[PDB]
Amino acid sequence: TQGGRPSLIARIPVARILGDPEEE
Amino acid sequence: MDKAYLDELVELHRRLMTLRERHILQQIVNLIEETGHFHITNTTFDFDLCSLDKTTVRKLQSYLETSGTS
Repeated sequence: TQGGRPSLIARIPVARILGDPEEE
Repeated sequence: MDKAYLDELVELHRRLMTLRERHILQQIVNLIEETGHFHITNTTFDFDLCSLDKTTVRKLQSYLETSGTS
């Protein structure tokens, strides 16, 4: 009826870890 | 009862969401790649916490504790 089951997902843009999105 | 598991995952990620150490973050990423369980976007990188395995979750707990030699 009105339960709760959200999906815990974390987004981390590679541009942060890798540090190479679209160069310059 | 069974939410216990999910409870920890939430509490864990929550505590990390407060951290400011980027280095530790890099190591974690590798952990996610080790379990070969995640979803990398062609323009971004994301992964589910409730998808990781006990191994990963365990490594994460040790990361925050980082309690080795003392």
